[PDB]
Formats: sequence, C-alpha cells, structure tokens
Amino acid sequence: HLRGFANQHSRVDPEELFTKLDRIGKGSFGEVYKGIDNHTKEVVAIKIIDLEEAEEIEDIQQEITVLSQCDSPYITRYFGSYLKSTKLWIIMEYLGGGSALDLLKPGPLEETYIATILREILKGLDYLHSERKIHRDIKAANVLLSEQGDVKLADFGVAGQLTDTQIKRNTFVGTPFWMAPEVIKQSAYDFKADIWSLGITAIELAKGEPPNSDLHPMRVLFLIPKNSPPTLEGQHSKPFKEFVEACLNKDPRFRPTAKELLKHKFITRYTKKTSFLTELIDRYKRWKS
Ligand SMILES: CCN(CC)CCNC(=O)c1c(C)[nH]c(/C=C2\C(=O)Nc3ccc(Cl)cc32)c1C
Repeated sequence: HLRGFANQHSRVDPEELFTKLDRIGKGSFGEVYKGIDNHTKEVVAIKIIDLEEAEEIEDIQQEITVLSQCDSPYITRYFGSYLKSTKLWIIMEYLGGGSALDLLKPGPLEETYIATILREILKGLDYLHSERKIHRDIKAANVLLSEQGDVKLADFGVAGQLTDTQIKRNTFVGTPFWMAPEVIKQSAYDFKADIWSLGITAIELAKGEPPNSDLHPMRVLFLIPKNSPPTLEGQHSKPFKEFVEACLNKDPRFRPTAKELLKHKFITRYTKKTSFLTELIDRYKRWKS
C-alpha cells in the first residue's frame, strides 16, 4: 500500500525544476544522469528509479534515508527527491571525474595514486563507521572523484544501519568478488565487512580487476569462505602487500578499523594532496576524447 512513502518526497514535477541532460552512469536501482537545477543553474547528478520495475522498494527507501543522514565531504551529497507517478528522481552531488574504475580504463595506476585514493576512501569509511553505517558495496565503481580530485563514496543502495537493538547484520548483499566471507555465510557481521571489501578494492586498483576475476561469480561465492584469502601478487611494494594482507584476514576480529588503516605505513609513506589525482582525471579525458 506504500503508506507514508509519497509524504517524504516533493510531489512537484521534476521536469519543471530540473533540466535533464546526458546519462553519466548507473546506480543500484536506476540510471544516473547529468542535470542542472533551473533556479541555481548548478550542475547535479540525477538518479531516475522506476518504482514499478524496482517494486526492492525497502532498499530504495534505505538509500534515501542513509544519504539524508550523511553530512561529510567524503560522502556524495543529497539534495532531495521528487516523485512523478511511478518514477522517483533522486538529486545528488555532481562529480565530473567519474569513478576509480573509469580512471583505470586508460592504464595501470602508479602506487602514489593508489595510496592517495585508499587514504580518501578510508576517510569516508571512518565517517560512515562512526555513524554506525556499513556501505556493503565498496568497490572501485562506487568510489567517485570531483574534477578537483576529491574522493567520495557513492551508492548506498545496499547500505546497513547498526543500532543498540541490532548490533550486527546478517543480510546477504554486495557484489560477489568484493564480498566478505561472513557476509556470504550470513553470519552476524559489522563494519569489518567494508574493511575486507576495501582489501579487494586495493587489489582491484593495483590489477584493474578483483582477485579471481577469471572465475564465474557463483564459483567465487562458494570459494571465498572456504579458500585462503586473496593476496597482492607480482611487482608491488612490501608495505602495499602488507596493507592488503591486513584487510584480508578471514577472522574479522583481526581486520583493523578505518582509523587504524589511516596510520598504516603504505598510507603514510606518500603525502600527496588530493589535487594530485587530477592527473588521472586528465589522463581519462585525453583517453575518452
Ligand atoms: C557510461 C559511463 N561513462 C564511462 C564510459 C562515463 C564515466 N562516468 C562519468 O562521467 C560520471 C560522472 C561525470 N558522474 C558520475 C556519477 C555520479 C555523480 O556525478 N554523482 C553521483 C551520485 C551517486 C551515484 Cl550512484 C553516481 C553519481 C559518473 C559515473
């Protein structure tokens, strides 16, 4: 019956207030478009969700709630939501540099870039975890950059909320290659699931693809809780291999917090400013052009 659902959104037709432009990517329940707020003229990202198609409605509601409860320069900003029949327009912050996955397209990343990106992801994780929120879908595709090199976490479509009522989660959610073993087994889990997913993302930043990409997603789901954790192989520095090993511990009790990882040798070795990442944005622009 969706009682109280429409009350939370502006019933004003979003085509009058916003000018919809080109598609820039996709989200958990819809397509992401570039837009301009007709009043301020300011650039925005618009996510259009078909409620009849994604009828997943509890999760759409979860993403709305999560985004409106976050207030951090490390989390994509939310500007409201507009309903137009079965379509829901979610207006968010515009990040012109695209994703960390988009940025791997022209070629491999030097270690200096990887350490800077991981440091900024950790600042985002530290904020979420302090707010008792778990992202649950940490991967390069969900790490976005502004045209100035600011790194932000996006896509709260499967995000979890811990309380004094619910100390742990048990929901089976995420993308197979990046999923923590306790998530797959549906054991009671917390913020430590994002730490494991960050370790998979660290390998993905170094290799362009997560570990065991040569395997079928369903085979990987069956093997993650049974096999030894992945390792960073090949020509990479010892502190980088150590950072990955710290994240990829099968026992969550031994995985460090985001705050601890911000003190890791791999993260502290390089002291690049986020503006350093604009070179990757320029490289991607030259490659696409
Ligand atoms: C088809 C995608 N294409 C690569 C071939 C373009 C690369 N991506 C972008 O240009 C891009 C841009 C400029 N902005 C975004 C995504 C945004 C974005 O800008 N804000 C935002 C908020 C929430 C979510 Cl889930 C996603 C986004 C994206 C994916």
